[PDB]
Amino acid sequence: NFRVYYRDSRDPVWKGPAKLLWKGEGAVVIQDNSDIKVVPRRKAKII
Amino acid sequence: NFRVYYRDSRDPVWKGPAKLLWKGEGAVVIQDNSDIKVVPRRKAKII
Amino acid sequence: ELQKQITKIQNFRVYYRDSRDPVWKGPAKLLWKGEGAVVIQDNSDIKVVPRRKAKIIRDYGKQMAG
Amino acid sequence: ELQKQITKIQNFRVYYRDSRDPVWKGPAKLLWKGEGAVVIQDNSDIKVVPRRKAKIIRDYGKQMAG
Amino acid sequence: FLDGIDKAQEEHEKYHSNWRAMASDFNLPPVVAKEIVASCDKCQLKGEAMHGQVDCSPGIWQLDCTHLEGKVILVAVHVASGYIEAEVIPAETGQETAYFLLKLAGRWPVKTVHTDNGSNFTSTTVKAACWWAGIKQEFAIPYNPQSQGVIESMNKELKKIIGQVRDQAEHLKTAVQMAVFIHNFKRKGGIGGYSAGERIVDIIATDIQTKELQKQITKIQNFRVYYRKGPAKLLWKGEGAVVIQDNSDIKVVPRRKAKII
Amino acid sequence: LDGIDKAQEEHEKYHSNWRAMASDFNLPPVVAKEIVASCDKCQSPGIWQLDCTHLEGKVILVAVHVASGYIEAEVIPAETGQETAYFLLKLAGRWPVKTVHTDNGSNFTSTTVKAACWWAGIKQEFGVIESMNKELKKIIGQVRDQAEHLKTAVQMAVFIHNFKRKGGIGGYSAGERIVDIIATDIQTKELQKQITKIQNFRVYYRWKGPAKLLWKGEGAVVIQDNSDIKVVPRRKAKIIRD
Amino acid sequence: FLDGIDKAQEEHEKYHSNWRAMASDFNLPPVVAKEIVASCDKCQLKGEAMHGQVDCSPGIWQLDCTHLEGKVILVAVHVASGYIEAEVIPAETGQETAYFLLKLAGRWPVKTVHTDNGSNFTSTTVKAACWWAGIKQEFAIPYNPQSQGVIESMNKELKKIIGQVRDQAEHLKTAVQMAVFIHNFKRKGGIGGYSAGERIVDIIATDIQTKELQKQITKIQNFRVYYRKGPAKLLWKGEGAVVIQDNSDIKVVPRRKAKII
Amino acid sequence: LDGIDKAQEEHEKYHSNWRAMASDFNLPPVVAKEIVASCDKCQSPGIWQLDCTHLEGKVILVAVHVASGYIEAEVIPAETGQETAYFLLKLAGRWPVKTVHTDNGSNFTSTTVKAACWWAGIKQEFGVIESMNKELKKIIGQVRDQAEHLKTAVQMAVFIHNFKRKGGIGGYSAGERIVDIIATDIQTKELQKQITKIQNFRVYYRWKGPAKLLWKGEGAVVIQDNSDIKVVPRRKAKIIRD
DNA sequence: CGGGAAAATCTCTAGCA
DNA sequence: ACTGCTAGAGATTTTCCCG
DNA sequence: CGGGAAAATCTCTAGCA
DNA sequence: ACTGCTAGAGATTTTCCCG
Ligand SMILES: C[C@@H]1CCO[C@H]2Cn3cc(C(=O)NCc4ccc(F)cc4F)c(=O)c(O)c3C(=O)N12
Ligand SMILES: C[C@@H]1CCO[C@H]2Cn3cc(C(=O)NCc4ccc(F)cc4F)c(=O)c(O)c3C(=O)N12
Ligand SMILES: [Mg+2]
Ligand SMILES: [Mg+2]
Ligand SMILES: [Mg+2]
Ligand SMILES: [Mg+2]
Ligand SMILES: [Zn+2]
Ligand SMILES: [Zn+2]
Repeated sequence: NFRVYYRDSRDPVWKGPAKLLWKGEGAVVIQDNSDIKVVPRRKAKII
Repeated sequence: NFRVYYRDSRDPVWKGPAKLLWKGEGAVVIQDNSDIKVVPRRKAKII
Repeated sequence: ELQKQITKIQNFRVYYRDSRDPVWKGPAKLLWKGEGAVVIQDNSDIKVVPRRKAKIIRDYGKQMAG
Repeated sequence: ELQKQITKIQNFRVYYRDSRDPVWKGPAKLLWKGEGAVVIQDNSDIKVVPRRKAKIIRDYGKQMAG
Repeated sequence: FLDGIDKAQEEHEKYHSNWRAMASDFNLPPVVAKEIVASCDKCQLKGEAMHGQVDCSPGIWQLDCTHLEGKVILVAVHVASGYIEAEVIPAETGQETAYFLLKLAGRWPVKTVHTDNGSNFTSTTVKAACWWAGIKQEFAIPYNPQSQGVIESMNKELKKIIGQVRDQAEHLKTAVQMAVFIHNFKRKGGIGGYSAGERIVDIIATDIQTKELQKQITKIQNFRVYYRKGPAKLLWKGEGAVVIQDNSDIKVVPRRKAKII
Repeated sequence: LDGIDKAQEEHEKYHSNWRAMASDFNLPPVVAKEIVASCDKCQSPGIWQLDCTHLEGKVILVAVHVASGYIEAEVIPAETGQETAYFLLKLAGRWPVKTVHTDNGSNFTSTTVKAACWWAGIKQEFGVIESMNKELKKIIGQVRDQAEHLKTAVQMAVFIHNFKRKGGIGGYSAGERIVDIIATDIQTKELQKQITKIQNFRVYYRWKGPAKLLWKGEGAVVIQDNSDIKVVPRRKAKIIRD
Repeated sequence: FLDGIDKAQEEHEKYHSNWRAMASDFNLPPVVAKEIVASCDKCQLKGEAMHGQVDCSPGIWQLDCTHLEGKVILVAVHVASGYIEAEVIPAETGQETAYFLLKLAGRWPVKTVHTDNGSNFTSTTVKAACWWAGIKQEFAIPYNPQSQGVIESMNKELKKIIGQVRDQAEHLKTAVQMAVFIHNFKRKGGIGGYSAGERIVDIIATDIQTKELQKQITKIQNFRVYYRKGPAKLLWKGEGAVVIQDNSDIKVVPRRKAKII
Repeated sequence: LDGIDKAQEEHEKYHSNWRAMASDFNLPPVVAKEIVASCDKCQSPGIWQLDCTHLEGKVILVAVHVASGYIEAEVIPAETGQETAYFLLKLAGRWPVKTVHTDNGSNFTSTTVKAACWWAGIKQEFGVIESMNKELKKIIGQVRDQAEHLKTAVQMAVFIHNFKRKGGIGGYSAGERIVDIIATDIQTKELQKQITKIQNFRVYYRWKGPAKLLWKGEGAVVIQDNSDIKVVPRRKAKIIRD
């Protein structure tokens, strides 16, 4: 599995860790507390 | 001589042409209507 | 018949990018075109490129210039 | 006397930049230090560099590491 | 490193020293210190330094609203060519965005529209407009203007041209149409030295012609290729290399260890 | 290069145009153009007709690209010079309009429209448009129930005419035809630009008298001397500008 | 090109076509079209794509005010080392900026301060503070934060650390001092793998030591060099090259065509 | 390498420290440290004293770096634990403070101060500070007329003491001395780190028994075997980690 | 001299607001 | 006459270590 | 094959707000 | 499951043109 920490939407506070559902080129799809979110890779760190 | 067109201070409108008084690395000193101004080279075009 | 169509399709120029390179490569020669993939030859190198990363044209200026 | 002082001054490391390069060069050897200019040797190349573009130190870690 | 590690984590819990600091202060291998950092939730504060790339298929247009002199300008750009269409609208509403989109779809082959999540672009009216015109709707990740880098850059270029010619028109709408004219036909550059209008004509005509030519080629050239497998469909051959599509997987294989039947 | 004589023979036998000779015989377009222009026995894309129609008490201003059948139409609030000038500036921004054909109406002879034409470089000249108004009205009557407002129905009709209705020899839509025609016009303008660039050069080969320069290739130079085309090596000829 | 030029300028006056557009449309050399563009005042809308470089002399500090949780934080950074000093202040005033500056000058050898044109930094009180402490004042070009790239970047780093440790302190001032501690001594990196505190100590000690060593060398090594000229003062010799200073102009010349007397 | 025997002889004759042997004989600091530690007959920078003084009805909290004479002082609103903890956290952020010496006062034994010391890793222990309070008071009386408020005069006095007053053997200011002392401490810590890193390695050379590793050079390996230092080629020895 | 693993250098980004 | 920078993430290249 | 001049490619920036 | 880009200024490299 992977840990994803991310910045979602105009909120400077980094959140996580979220479960990595999908990694594309440019963006990732994650699940954090049952809330699926789409985050650009500029705004996420996958560990 | 040189023609200088420049953006001075938070004003999006480009002005000029101004007389080039001094060219340094990073900034230029110009005279426009007897008003000496210091402008970064990022905000000026010397012709 | 087939050879004329093939050379006609190879007359087209392809501009493209790689997945992690924002710069656009020079005009590569078009070999095959699909719905989602394009097959090109760039400097004696055959590359498959997704359709969303390829700009295909003719360049009329060169087709007139010979 | 003079030779000891000279080798001591050449033990110092110089980090510097060129007028149009934002990247910092590797540790060059210090040859002479002035008020506004520093003279360095970088890869068998003697360069004069303005004082405002030079960070001079020793790097204690290497002076202990030999 | 059991003692060194434990003293490191205690230091990190208080100060959150980076991996270099703990490695130096506690004689740890870089992997261990980086493990201590990576296992700290509060130290995960930066994403990878990269930029994605937006779709440039011949059918995608990017739409956005911009604002100038208190008015709203609806702007669309053909991503592949940079050809633009703009119009001043009295209000950012789904009705008039849908009308603009209907006009655009009636003038050019619009397959896909890519917009931010402004209420006008997410409106029910625009959804109905796209459905009738057969246009697929794509919405950027919210508050990520980079996903619209093309149209956002065109907003800058359009405003730039409007300022240049703003004094030859009394009204802003006339200046916007003048700027659209100048961009599409009086500015040459890019991948073919074309104007935007010339480039979009070339792109669309080339798409049509290549579709027809490849249709004829596939009608004539019908072969199956065995390499290394199954009867992969033949795509292209020559120059000692063969391009095949095996189970919707296009791959390039050399002429050796491959037979065309 | 090698096919110039074959192209000359084919043109003499069949009166072929330069495009056919260039495509079949692998020749640069300039050489084929010279061949086709060398015989005296062998001797539109920017034209639009603009008119206003009336429907349901509203004014619909229609533009037709004559060569292709492509239609640009929108409901306008009134039949005045200002709206006509705005529409024509829009069209000139979208497509390469060089000449507009109109019916000498009040909105078409206004000073605003003339100023717009002068700004966009459009030439004003005062039966296709009538038949196409009829066709657009037919499509509008077909798709009127799908919209509340007349303008939306008009744009649906424009979309349908340009892309969903196909006909002619090749069974193409209006949009395809206009794209092809504009591409051909672009090709013609590029060829003209290159011909203009090269026609100011003279070549001295083997020295013989000046000859018209046709092509400056990587391995040869194509020239026209005494109404005849000869291929000479680059190192055997000198090219000067007059 | 007299006809071609004139038709080009008439086109440019109306549309402001770029040099490529006029060159293609009017068969002009690139120089002529670029001349038409460059001679148009309204087309001069962009500056050169470059970035300057800020002074990094051992004595320069960059000061700025930042804002966090409704409070004011005065921040100073030693540019050469990245070592920082920060303090929460109740108001952006010249009085307390001058007090902060007096403390800093009393703790470290501050030769020059570089600030933006905020009223606190341009205040008469700060000018008097600098004059008594012998500190030269440098002010950025107004509304050019890039001239303060170092301190502005440090503002980001300091706020970043404050967020990390904000929960171990009740008050913001304690968190700011904790963040200053962490930055100066618990983060290693940069040109020597140093912490900021270690780096500033190295920089200052190295400056002192090099000054003393070069003073002794110049006291001992007193020579005049003739090359190619006048009696240029000798600076350094060896490895087949000689470094000299002729009339306050330091230049490097080879050992050949040079004599040391 | 070649100078190890000379360094051993010099150390035996003159009881020199490792710094002198390393500097004079061009040896790595670890080898000189081993030489100086090999003889039994041859056998501060982070210490600060903190105290409060009273002046004009205001509390001045003074910090003195014992080794150098460097002074950090500021007027504080009250002699409580909170202000002392804030000042000490400030100092720990500015300079590498490891131990603080105090007078067992109420503000120094407070839980806030102990918590600050625990956070910053400062060790608390309960005549230099008295004399330096006297000197600071003298400078304050010298420069009091130059300021309206006592805090500004105190900071002027701190500046003057640290940088304008010079003395001692070398005639250096307090700031120069503290910078030099901290640089020496940094050197010592780096040497200790490298010694700790290398002391876990054993070398088998020419095979002979394990030997302590001292230096791993580009052209040689320096080892210590049977209380004696020998230089062996890298290709003639194998280094393993135990 | 040859690969593999770790170290070092390099490339690029957000935020400073 | 003055001037983008910093430090972390991920990629790619050097160096070194045993054969 | 050798330099010089022009063309082409490359590097980097602000603004989109 | 999605994604920075564009075009102009200045620098540096290729190509070509006559010897
Ligand atoms: C009222 C004083 C006097 C004059 O001007 C204002 C406005 N200002 C604006 C920024 C700012 O825009 N930072 C973002 C940023 C952008 C680019 C970059 F390279 C570095 C950067 F930090 C500041 O940081 C700042 O301190 C001020 C300030 O103090 N003042
Ligand atoms: C209310 C809708 C819905 C949701 O979000 C807001 C806010 N927003 C913000 C920007 C903006 O920040 N542009 C500057 C920029 C920065 C970086 C980059 F790569 C490209 C850029 F254009 C827009 O352009 C924009 O259209 C919107 C918008 O429409 N909306
Ligand atoms: Mg928007
Ligand atoms: Mg936008
Ligand atoms: Mg500020
Ligand atoms: Mg700031
Ligand atoms: Zn942490
Ligand atoms: Zn212009």
